[PDB]
Order: sequence, then C-alpha cells, then structure tokens
Amino acid sequence: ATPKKDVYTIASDNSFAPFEFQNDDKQFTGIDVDLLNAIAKNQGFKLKWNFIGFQAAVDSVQSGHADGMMSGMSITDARKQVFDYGSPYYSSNLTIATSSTDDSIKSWKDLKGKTLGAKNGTASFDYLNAHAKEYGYTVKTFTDATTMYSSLNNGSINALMDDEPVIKYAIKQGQKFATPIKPIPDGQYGFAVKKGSNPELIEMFNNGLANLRANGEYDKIIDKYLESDA
Ligand SMILES: NC(=O)CC[C@H](N)C(=O)O
Repeated sequence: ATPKKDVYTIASDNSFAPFEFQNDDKQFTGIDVDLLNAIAKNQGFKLKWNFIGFQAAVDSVQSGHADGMMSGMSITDARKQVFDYGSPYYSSNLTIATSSTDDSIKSWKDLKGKTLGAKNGTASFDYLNAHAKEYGYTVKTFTDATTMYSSLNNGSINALMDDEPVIKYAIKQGQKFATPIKPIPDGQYGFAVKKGSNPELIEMFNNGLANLRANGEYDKIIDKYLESDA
C-alpha cells in the first residue's frame, strides 16, 4: 500500500466511548484512535483527526473534505451505495438505555407514550424512527451523545437507543442506566472512505488490520479499554 497524500484527514465522532472520546484529562483517545493510528504506522501512512460528530463525519467524507472516517461506523448495504469500507474491525448490536431509577420500561410495549433519544444520522436513529409508530413513542434527535445522555439523566427523555458496547461501557463508568430490552443484532464496524475515493486508504487499512490481528496488537488495544472480567 502506497500513500498518495502527505497526510490524510480522518473524521470521527466527538463522544463515542470506548471508540473515541475525550478522557477526563481532556485528551482524545479510544479504540478507534489507537487502532487506526497503529494501522497507519504499520503501513507508513500519516493521519490527522477531526472529532466533529457522527453525522458531521459522514458529511465531511461525502463532501470530499475528510479522506475517511473511523467512528464506530456500522457496515450496511445502504451505506455501501456511497461509501467503500475496509475489513470489519468490531461488532455491535443496538440496545435501549433507561434511567435505573425507573422500573416502568420492561419491554418495547412499555415505551408507548414515551420520548426516546437517538443520535443524528445513526443506526439507532434509523431503527427508532422506523419503529416509532409500531411502539407508539416519539423520537428526539441529538448531535452529541453527551447531550443525549444528559437528557436521559435529567429526565427530559425516558430512554435512548445507542450501540450495545457504548451503553455497556457507560454503565461500567458508573452511569445510572438500565437495559430493559434484548439487543438488536447490527453487524460489524468498518473504516470508510467515499465510494471510489482514496482506494489506497482501504488497502492500507485492510493490510494493517490483518497484520495487527495476527501479531496481537489488535487484542492489546481492545484490552486497554475493555479488560477481561475473568
Ligand atoms: N458513532 C456512532 O454513533 C455510530 C453508531 C452506529 N454504529 C452507526 O454506524 O450509525
């Protein structure tokens, strides 16, 4: 894989722990950051990051600004119409979080009349929007998970949908969230470029990921955030 730019710009979410997030000491970090940086180093590519939000990253890549996005991004057939993806590097399901002070939601049937949050442009938004009439709830959209999570904590929304590993990590950090429903299978995460653009970034992502899966660096990066409980 041969670089064709002196630096490539990578857009990402501004709050999606453990994949990308500002830690308490105000440093951007996470699995996506460490993994893509390590892949680029393995392959001799140079990156610069813009932590701008999920939909903002989609928009930047689609407008020919960011060269790619690494943002806990689900691989879907619909997105393949406008993005090229690299090899899958993680897996996720969708789940609901409620406040753990509230026993009123025990199933999708108890969400009738409630207000649910989701982040702009995400798989969670797509799922909630598509099921809103079926289950009788309303949807409120957010551009930063910090604002969405704050709204669940302050009671201005009754529940939210987000990716399962992100909600699990939030609970591990101490968020007072409950998880009343069975997660919805939602495939894999991938690195993405605009369809037909920057093919060498996909080549080097795939080469680097295969190398780091095989040499143990991938697992070390996952462990850094998501330790074994055994
Ligand atoms: N950063 C995110 O919120 C991504 C959520 C979800 N995996 C998606 O691709 O829509």
